[PDB]
Amino acid sequence: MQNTTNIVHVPVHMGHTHYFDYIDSFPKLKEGPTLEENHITNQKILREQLISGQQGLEQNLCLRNCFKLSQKRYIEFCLDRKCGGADFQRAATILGYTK
Amino acid sequence: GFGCFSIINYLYGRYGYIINESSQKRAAQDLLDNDMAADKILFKNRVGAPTRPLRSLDDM
Amino acid sequence: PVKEGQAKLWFSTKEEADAYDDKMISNIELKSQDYEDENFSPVFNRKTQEYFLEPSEKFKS
Amino acid sequence: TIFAETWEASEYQYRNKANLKTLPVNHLGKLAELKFDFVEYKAHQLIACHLYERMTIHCMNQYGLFKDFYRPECLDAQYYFKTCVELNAAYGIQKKFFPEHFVGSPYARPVPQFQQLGL
Ligand SMILES: CCCCCCCCCCCCCCCCCC(=O)OC[C@H](COP(=O)([O-])OCC(O)COP(=O)([O-])OC[C@@H](COC(=O)CCCCCCCCCCCCCCCCC)OC(=O)CCCCCCCCCCCCCCCCC)OC(=O)CCCCCCCCCCCCCCCCC
Repeated sequence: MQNTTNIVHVPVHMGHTHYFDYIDSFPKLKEGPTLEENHITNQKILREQLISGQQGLEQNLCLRNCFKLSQKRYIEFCLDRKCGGADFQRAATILGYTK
Repeated sequence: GFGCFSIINYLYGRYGYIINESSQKRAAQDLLDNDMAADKILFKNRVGAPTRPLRSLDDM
Repeated sequence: PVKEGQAKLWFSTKEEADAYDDKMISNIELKSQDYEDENFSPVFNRKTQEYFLEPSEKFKS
Repeated sequence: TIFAETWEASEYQYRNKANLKTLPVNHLGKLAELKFDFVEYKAHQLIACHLYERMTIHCMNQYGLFKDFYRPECLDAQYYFKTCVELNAAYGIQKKFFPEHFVGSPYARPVPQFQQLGL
């Protein structure tokens, strides 16, 4: 089989230029906001999180660190030992892991 | 001369609608009045293309 | 008016047949070569007979 | 059987084998090499292998089959028509009984069910 053989799952368009072979465009490629427009957007999110989203943060960080453990029995031990005796399903609802 | 020409080019950019905004609104509705007048009297084939503009003097 | 011939249509009722003729007639665009006609076309005049590719007599012989 | 005028070129390329042939569309440039006058509609030129068939009929109507049909424009039309219907018959059977050989088939490289991942 040809050594330079690839299978691509998204559409691409090749250039019809002599001596060159490349992908000149992608079909239906939409340009989002610029790097500066995204920056201003993120600054507004980070500003509100800095001003109004810092109270009660130490408790939520402990719940998040406990839920990164491998086994569930270690998560329950982490919640009981480090998070002041929190409930598994109650902390999972706070973090947003409950359906 | 370069300064005067570049200045009057700016004043006609910033200003200008003081004297030319009427002739643009006039040509704006005129551009639409003759367009609507064209659709009334013009031969359109089964696709929306005026393939007979030289049918008569009013069509041209 | 519609002329009848050996090649017939494929509709059960006459209303379906007359509806097919009305659809085909409403798409006809006359292209005449004579001046003083409402449908006049010196160039781009359409033919009114369809060509059919058939094996000729030299073909089959 | 292809039920359209156009087909994806990649759907007739092999995924697990070297690609040494393609299934190209009709060569419309050969239609302009006929010296005589003939009537051809654009509605018949895209369906596979049929343009070469109509070119052969036009050449066998203008000329015969003896000492006049033997010109480069007419012999290439007959050769292309015979070769086209042979390749399409082989690709058609391979598409019917070996669909997993081609790019785009979900069985060329099957994606496993989630029950096989052990999660
Ligand atoms: C470098 C500078 C120096 C050199 C200069 C050289 C200039 C030459 C370059 C060409 C310029 C570009 C303009 C080309 C226009 C196309 C003309 C054309 O092909 O004919 C079709 C044209 C339309 O055919 P039709 O029969 O009406 O179609 C009926 C169908 O039902 C139609 O329905 P359908 O369903 O069958 O659809 C068919 C389909 C077919 O589609 C196509 O095939 C495509 C056609 C291409 C045109 C599409 C783009 C149109 C853009 C519009 C803007 C053009 C403005 C003009 C640009 C000039 C630039 C300065 O659609 C069309 O038919 C297209 C409509 C074509 C209309 C053309 C617009 C009219 C021009 C307006 C100005 C008239 C000036 C004439 C002055 C002559 C003075 C002698 O035929 C005619 O116009 C006949 C001529 C007029 C009759 C009066 C008798 C005059 C006899 C004059 C004889 C002398 C000739 C000149 C000799 C010069 C040396 C002395």
